[PDB]
Amino acid sequence: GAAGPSSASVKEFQNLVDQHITPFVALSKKLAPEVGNQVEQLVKAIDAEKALINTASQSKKPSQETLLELIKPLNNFAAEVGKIRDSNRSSKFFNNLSAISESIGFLSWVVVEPTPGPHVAEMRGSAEFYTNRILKEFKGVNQDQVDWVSNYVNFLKDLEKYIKQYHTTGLTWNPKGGDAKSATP
Repeated sequence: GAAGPSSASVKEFQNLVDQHITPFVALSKKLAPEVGNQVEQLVKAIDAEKALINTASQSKKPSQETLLELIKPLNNFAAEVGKIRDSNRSSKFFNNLSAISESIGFLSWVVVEPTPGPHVAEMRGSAEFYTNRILKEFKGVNQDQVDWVSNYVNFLKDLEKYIKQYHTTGLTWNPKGGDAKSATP
């Protein structure tokens, strides 16, 4: 069987953030301002996504109209992520910014059906084109660059497992739930 709507999917998602994203954020600020700024937006998108998962675990699947308003914030941060990287082509951290910008679509797993897991993996494939450049340049020379790459890639790897487990064929909603519309602002 499946887990169904469950506080466990909310808890495990946060465990993924604590494990991979928190140190990622520290490394990011340590690397450079533009990288810290772009990851700061990713974090906001991620936190918004956690809230979406929590709402879905407690609410019935909303109308498509309502479901666009709930992810609008997500889309906005994703947008900022790309703008930052697009305007920093001369940055020595362009590969870092592109690992994220070119895989930001991973956030959209919450509305991809019935293959959200494969969607994140495809996106990870895109970040890796750039994280491989990072490793090629810093493997054995800058462990912080290596650890930055590792936190992100493993975050996406664990995210795919989390999905296969708690939202196999799509974000899990609650048929006997409440109204998502009047969410928890």
